[PDB]
Amino acid sequence: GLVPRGSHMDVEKLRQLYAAGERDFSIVDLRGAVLENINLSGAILHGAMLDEANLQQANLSRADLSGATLNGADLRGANLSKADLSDAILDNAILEGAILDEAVLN
Repeated sequence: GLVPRGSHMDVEKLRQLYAAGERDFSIVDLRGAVLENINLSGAILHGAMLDEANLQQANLSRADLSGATLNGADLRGANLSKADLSDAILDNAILEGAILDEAVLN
């Protein structure tokens, strides 16, 4: 039931924790992760590392991604509506087809 930190998180473990009701995935390492199609809506991902992740068609609606790094992440068709992108690094992420409506920016 603990959220693994300080190592690359297993996506299967992420999915199980999320399904168990866990929402706090602050500071997790999901770099290069295959997260295609995943529902992480409402997930706290503050300061998390998602650089280069496959987030194609991911549901990240209302996710707290404040201070998260998403360099080069593949967010094609991803739902970022009402997500918090305060302080996030979206440098070079692909957003074609992504829903940015009401996402929070600075």
